[PDB]
Amino acid sequence: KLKLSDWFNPFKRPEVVTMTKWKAPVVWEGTYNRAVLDNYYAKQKITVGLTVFAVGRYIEHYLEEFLTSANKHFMVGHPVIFYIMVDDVSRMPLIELGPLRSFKVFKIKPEKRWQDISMMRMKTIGEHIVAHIQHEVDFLFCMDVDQVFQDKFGVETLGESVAQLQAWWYKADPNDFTYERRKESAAYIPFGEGDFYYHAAIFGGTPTQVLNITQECFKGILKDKKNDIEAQYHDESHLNKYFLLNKPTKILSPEYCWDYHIGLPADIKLVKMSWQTKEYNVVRNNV
Ligand SMILES: CC(=O)N[C@@H]1[C@@H](O)[C@H](O[C@@H]2O[C@H](CO)[C@H](O)[C@H](O)[C@H]2O)[C@@H](CO)O[C@H]1O
Ligand SMILES: O=c1ccn([C@@H]2O[C@H](COP(=O)(O)OP(=O)(O)O)[C@@H](O)[C@H]2O)c(=O)[nH]1
Ligand SMILES: [Mn+2]
Repeated sequence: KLKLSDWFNPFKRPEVVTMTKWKAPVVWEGTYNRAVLDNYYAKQKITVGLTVFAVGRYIEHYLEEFLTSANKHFMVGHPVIFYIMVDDVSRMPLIELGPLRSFKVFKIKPEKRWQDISMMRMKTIGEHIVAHIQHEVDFLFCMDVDQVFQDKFGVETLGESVAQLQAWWYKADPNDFTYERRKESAAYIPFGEGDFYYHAAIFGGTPTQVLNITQECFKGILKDKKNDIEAQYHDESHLNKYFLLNKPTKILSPEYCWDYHIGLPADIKLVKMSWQTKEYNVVRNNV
């Protein structure tokens, strides 16, 4: 029976938000005791999954760097399975993996609009969870491919439902959050509501929770299509609506998904993951 106090110490980072009003911890560098967690999870012999999509030129531009960095930094010391979804398997970079890492690749259909490529991930992830992921891992993370692991991204991030604080808005007020503001959309969040602005580049939890996260998000995506509307920030707008209704049991600080374009302020102690510079002119084929 793992207890929050066993591994989480908010007092180590007094200058930032370390606890939500619903008692969920916000994991910042310095507040976690990975050694305690590694031993605890090793004894339970857990396996962690990681899904990543790479469709079109996202493959040549980001897949190798992502996987290479994941192999080295993701859940080191524990069995891990990388689930790679690509539209063209012949372009799969196939790198050498280290101890406790293995993978499996799936060929998927490339949607015509990049917006749909991004949103369809929700439907696809759920299908795979039902078909096999639920039987293969204890925890699963779903990530964007356009980023790179920079340091240990370990078990301190595991939980029932895990959300990521977006690097640009972690200190902003709810009314400045770029939530979908049109009531016609299923992702609508009225001003005066909201806890944080979560980044869709990273989210996870147990297979059961992620299944519900992805299922609900895609239901909203399909609903909007029937009402001839598309969320301003697509799947991210829907993810934020979901996490508003179903609070995450754990939140990761921006240190786990940092945009170096902002620079490196005092609150960012040790970057575990960083954004890749945007290259839409090459990787995207439509507006
Ligand atoms: C203050 C400000 O406008 N900052 C923006 C960032 O928000 C922006 O990042 C994008 O943010 C949206 C949600 O608003 C979504 O998370 C996108 O995936 C993310 O890239 C950034 C562009 O990289 O520019 C800043 O100026
Ligand atoms: O043409 C596309 C559009 C999106 N994606 C995937 O969907 C994620 C979301 O897209 P993107 O990174 O372009 O979103 P941004 O973070 O820049 O908003 C990407 O990381 C990829 O994993 C992809 O493979 N091909
Ligand atoms: Mn991205």
